[PDB]
Amino acid sequence: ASTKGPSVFPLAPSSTSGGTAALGCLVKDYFPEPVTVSWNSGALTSGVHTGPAVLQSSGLYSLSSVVTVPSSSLGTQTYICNVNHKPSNTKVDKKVEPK
Amino acid sequence: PKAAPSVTLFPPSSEELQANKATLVCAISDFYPGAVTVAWKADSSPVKAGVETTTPSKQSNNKYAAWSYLSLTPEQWKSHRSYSCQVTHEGSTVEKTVAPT
Repeated sequence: ASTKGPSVFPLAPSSTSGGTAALGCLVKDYFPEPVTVSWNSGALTSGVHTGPAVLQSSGLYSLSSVVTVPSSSLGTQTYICNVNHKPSNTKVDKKVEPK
Repeated sequence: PKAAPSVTLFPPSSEELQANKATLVCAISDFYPGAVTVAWKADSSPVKAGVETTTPSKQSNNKYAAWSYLSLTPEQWKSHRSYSCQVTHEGSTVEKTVAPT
């Protein structure tokens, strides 16, 4: 079957309100479902919003994951989203750095 | 019975723009009940082309969350002073705005 692995882009923190920053990853243009997303190899679970995917007019899916972290952690704590797309045997670990 | 949405709008990443693509991501959370309308503006003009909004899903905070995406060309993105994601929930609207770097 035809598959297409995702293009993963950072959603950089800049996105900060009352001492909390939101950052994330955009998992673009993959096929078929599903993708899974973890953060810091499963170390970061609290305040994570992931999925569901959107089906674009192209017939490809996109999905995002956003985590809210303390703003003081930025540039200290590394944030890596771990994206797995089993159907294409692709994994992407994207480092999300402040802009 | 209502809780207003929290909204974060992300501009296209530098990496995506370098790949000749652009996506705005509007992350919506913490709202109840679980229905929203999402409207996008390019400067002040309403746009529906390239928009996909998810159906809100219940989170572990017992409140609803959703996403809206706007796909556009890098040239479209750079041609405007700003884009806005406007989230209407029970008649009231939370709007976030971002601009090219």
